[PDB]
Amino acid sequence: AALCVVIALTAAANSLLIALICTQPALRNTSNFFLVSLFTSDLMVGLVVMPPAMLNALYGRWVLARGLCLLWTAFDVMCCSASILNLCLISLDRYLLILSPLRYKLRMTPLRALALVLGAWSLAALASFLPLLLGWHELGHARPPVPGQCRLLASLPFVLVASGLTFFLPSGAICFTYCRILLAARKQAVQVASLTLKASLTLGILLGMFFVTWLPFFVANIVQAVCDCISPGLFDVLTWLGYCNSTMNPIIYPLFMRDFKRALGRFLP
Amino acid sequence: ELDQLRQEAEQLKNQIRDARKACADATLSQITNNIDPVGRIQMRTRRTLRGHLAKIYAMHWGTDSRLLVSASQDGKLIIWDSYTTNKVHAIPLRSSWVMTCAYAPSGNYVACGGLDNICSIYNLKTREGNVRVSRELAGHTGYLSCCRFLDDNQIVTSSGDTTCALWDIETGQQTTTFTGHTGDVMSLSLAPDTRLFVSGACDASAKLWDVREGMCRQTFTGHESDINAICFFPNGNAFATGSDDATCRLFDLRADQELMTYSHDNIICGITSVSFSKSGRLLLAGYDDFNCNVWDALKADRAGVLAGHDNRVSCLGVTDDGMAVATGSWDSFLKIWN
Amino acid sequence: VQLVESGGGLVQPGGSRKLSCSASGFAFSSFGMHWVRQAPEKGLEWVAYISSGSGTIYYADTVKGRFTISRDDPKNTLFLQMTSLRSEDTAMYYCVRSIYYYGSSPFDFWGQGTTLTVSSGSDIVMTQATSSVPVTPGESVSISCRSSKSLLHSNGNTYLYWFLQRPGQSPQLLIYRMSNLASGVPDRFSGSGSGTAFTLTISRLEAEDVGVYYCMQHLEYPLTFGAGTKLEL
Amino acid sequence: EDKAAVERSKMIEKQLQKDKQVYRATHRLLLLGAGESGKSTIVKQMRILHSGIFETKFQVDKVNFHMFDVGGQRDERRKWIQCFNDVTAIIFVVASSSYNTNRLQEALNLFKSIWNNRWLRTISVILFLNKQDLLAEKVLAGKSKIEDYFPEFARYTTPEDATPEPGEDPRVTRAKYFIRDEFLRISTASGDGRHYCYPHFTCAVDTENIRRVFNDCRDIIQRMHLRQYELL
Amino acid sequence: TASIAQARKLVEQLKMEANIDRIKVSKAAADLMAYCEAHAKEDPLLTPVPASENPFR
Ligand SMILES: NCCc1c[nH]c2ccc(O)cc12
Repeated sequence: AALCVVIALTAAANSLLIALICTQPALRNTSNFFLVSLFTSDLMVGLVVMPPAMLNALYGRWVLARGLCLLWTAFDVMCCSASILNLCLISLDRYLLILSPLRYKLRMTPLRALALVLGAWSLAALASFLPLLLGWHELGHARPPVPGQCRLLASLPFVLVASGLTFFLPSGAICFTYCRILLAARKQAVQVASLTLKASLTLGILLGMFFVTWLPFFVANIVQAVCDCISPGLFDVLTWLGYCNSTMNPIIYPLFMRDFKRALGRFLP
Repeated sequence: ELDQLRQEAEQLKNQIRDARKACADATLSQITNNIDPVGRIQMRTRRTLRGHLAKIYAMHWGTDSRLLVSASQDGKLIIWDSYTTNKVHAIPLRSSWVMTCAYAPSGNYVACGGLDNICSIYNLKTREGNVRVSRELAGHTGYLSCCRFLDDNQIVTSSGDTTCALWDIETGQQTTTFTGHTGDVMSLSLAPDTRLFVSGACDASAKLWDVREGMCRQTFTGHESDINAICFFPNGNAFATGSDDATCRLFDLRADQELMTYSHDNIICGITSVSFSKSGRLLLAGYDDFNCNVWDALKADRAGVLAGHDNRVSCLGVTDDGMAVATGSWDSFLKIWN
Repeated sequence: VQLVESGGGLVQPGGSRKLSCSASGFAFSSFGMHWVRQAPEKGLEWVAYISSGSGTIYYADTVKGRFTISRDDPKNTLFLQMTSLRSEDTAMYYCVRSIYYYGSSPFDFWGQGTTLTVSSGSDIVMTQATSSVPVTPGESVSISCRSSKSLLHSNGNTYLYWFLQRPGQSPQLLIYRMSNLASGVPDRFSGSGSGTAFTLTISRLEAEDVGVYYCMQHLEYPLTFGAGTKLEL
Repeated sequence: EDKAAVERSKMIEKQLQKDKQVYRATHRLLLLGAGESGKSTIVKQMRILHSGIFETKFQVDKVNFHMFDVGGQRDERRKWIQCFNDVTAIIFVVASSSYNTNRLQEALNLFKSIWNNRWLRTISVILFLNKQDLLAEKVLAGKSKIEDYFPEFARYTTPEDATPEPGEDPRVTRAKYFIRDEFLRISTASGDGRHYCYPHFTCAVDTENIRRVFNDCRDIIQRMHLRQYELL
Repeated sequence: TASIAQARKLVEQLKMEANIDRIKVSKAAADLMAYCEAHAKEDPLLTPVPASENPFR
């Protein structure tokens, strides 16, 4: 029903956003390359990761290509890890630009930005494509596999180190960066007001949506790892929420940067 | 004796105004009712010349309609190849701010100037293969605004110290000066016969000067604010003037009054550059509305909008055979139209 | 502007000795460079070429696999490694200066030349018909040349160069791209013609116009020169 | 032959892309003032010494800076001020001709004309109030020129939010802060909030005038970079 | 006084500018109309020249 309308919506929105950036000459700065990497990341989500999940949803089972279930699981781990790491890089780019703006051209080169983008993509590609193709994801597993349906089986140390290196260190980096960005914003408004608030709402939205889309899902990953006796359907709804971050991000991150807002007024009046 | 002299001067402009009002039998809009209009002019961007680092302020076509030179505020002046999008020369400048750009009719010299009050002329076709400076001109006390080549030995300049001046390239001194303006001169336009030029300034006045004689012939006062733009009709018997009234005004040399006002209600922003076509039917004017309007010169209606620039169009130039229109703007791009 | 060559002399066959052309009087880093050799009994022929900034390197058919041409832009010095030198390689090697933009004048300056002697122990041909023409001062002799295919390119530019080699002097450029006159050349030479046939017309000849006249095409690589037309008093 | 011209164009574009990273790493600073103002002490202490303009390409803290002072010009400054849209700051130098038309009133109308400009709507002004030794040497002479020449001085008090220097006479503090909120009245009389003012009580031989412009220029690019993502 | 000499120069300039023999507006308007109608084919901006003769296509 709406599961293909959301596919067409995220495909048209991410293709428009990639066109906006790659055709507009004013958005050719090195700070937007991390947003470009996030845009091809969630466009890659909207191509390859969600329509096998609605193929699992509309039929209740895998009806075609049961041999490529490990490839779909590895692309799902690589796409969510690339999305969270790309968000961590946009947070680190905002850290390097906002707090020290005189030293931004000295420290941030497009060669170093391309090296950071390739390092994050290669770190997500490594950490996804190693244990699901070489079979390291399962060691001492008490969860039985189900016949004919796709379950990403995951052992508890694999859940610990993969959920750690995927989510919990970018969550700490995003929290530390946006905190002292909030501290710089309050002391910035103190220096504005005493001589001559909106940031709390803006990064309250940008922090609260990400964690609402993800925190549970990794909490249910931990609960399905060590404990048991929960339904896999609720795990599928939380996996749909983790997919749905790739829906609600392109309508919200650009909505809060002025350049993109303009480009949208000039291209789409 | 100021009280008698100001009364004599006011009676003299009353005599000039009465002689101008006595010689206006008809209107140019009334006499052009037998002309079929051109409708809509569709122009597409053929070549997009990228490579400038900052805001392009001035430009000038070559006389063979293939070479092209553009100036920018980063401090480097680039010779273009228009057909193949190649860069022939890239000339670094001593001063970063250049507001004028000139190209010799023989193609041997390129002059530029700006806020340093120096008209630097650069030799293009020397034996050593690198573009070096020929001779700096150091006679103006105000900022340079416009310069056009007459010969390879003579060049007239506009400057912001209420003074236009001719120059000698070999000698280095002012051959004659033009000291009749009361405001800062921003542009000049040369005649096809080269012996006359008209320059407008910030006091809404355009004076037609004589190059050989060294005096002012006529005074044209029809604008309400400053003038940033001036251009001659192909035949040299008229000139159109752009200003900050969002209004282009056409002035005739022979009748010596205002012919026809080019204005619209929707435009509130000033005109930076004006240029005519080869026939003189189309009048293209830059704006601060991030586009260039194609005005019909005889009917005064919007025949087309060249909307491809993301910033304010400073300079505009049409070729000698009328083949292409090149517009440069503040977004470091110079686009060649159809 | 001065191009001085060095590194020549008697060379044993199978040996190696490197030529060196020193550049002075001009900015060396923005000019393309050529080596063009001349036999003691035959005409000129092209060897090798490097563009400005060491981008592309071209060779001839009997040149490649043996030689190596190199530049030195801070030191303003050309180089040419000369390995497996044969008995057909005894020639006088000229250091040639050229530039390439639109409306440029390539091959405008030539070197004096160094003498390297080797001891003992598809393609476009250019047919210059007359080898010796007996001239008189004031006779206004016009000489002609032919090409195997049409040199007129699709952009409207035809590619033919003219030279005058005086006895004891370098082959200085007269006319580039068949119509244009070079700088410093007086207005007595004119050239015209179609894409295949060409003619160089001299009017009111003086005593300084005696020598051998040569062609060059730039339709493609390799660069072929032709036979040569000698003017005798 | 066309391919070598294309290769020459590629060398010229790589030369331009070499200078492009030079150009966007440099901060452009416009110097404005008068002959009464202190700019013959800036030429000794902020490395101006190594034409109608006086450019200065110099560095501090491994950060590229570029100052430019326009020399003797006319009163109608509205036409060469459009060339300075890409600058990050305007350095305004005011002297102290008070307690010694008017020079300070001409500087106040100059700041009024520069601050309310159309082309300088997004560009802030760094304000230097130079010659602070002349606001205390002629105080003890007792000529009282600032009471005769300004009628608003009698109703002015030392502000409670101000931070004065201890061990100093309060009439010198009144003579400082009267001109400081005189110049701040034009900046806070606009109310747009897009660009602000940074006053400083410099004296001619102060070796810290480069760090002042370093910290305030850091504040302007922090203003822009925080407004970009709607954080201010 | 320099103001009296400047007013004398402006008064002499206005006498040099007062006696200019002017023609009618409609005659110069018809001359511009006749030029513009005379060189109408020679303008490639007015009529769209195809890509065989267009050097920018
Ligand atoms: N949709 C895949 C989410 C994800 C990212 N990293 C993971 C690690 C383990 C796991 O079971 C799941 C994940």
